[PDB]
Amino acid sequence: LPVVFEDVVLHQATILPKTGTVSLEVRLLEASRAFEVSENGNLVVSGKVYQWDDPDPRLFDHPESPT
Amino acid sequence: LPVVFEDVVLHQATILPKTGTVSLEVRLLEASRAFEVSENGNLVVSGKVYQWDDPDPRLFDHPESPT
Repeated sequence: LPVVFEDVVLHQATILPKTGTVSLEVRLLEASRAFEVSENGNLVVSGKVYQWDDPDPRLFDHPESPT
Repeated sequence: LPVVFEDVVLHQATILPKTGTVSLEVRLLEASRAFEVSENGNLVVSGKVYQWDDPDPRLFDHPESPT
């Protein structure tokens, strides 16, 4: 599955405890091509995710070097 | 439930069929306080909806008419 993200925003940084676990929930809105990651109801990440219909290997040709 | 809708956008009109039924699906993202209404996989209504924490009657006092 080739995927394209857009307008990703990171709202808060989740910290991994030395003991226990953190539950992250992921909800997709397929119609609007949007997603949302949450932890205990507090938004952590937001943006747009959808499938790349027609890949172009040209996009991965290396850019003109700065130097 | 006193509620608040915000930044609502209607993207297309659903035509109610004379015979049959049309099924609308509504999904909520509580953390983002956003909602989407899709019709067979096509976005219809998008915006934000959330509970009104502190209702206040003053907001409904009738504005003095300019005329």
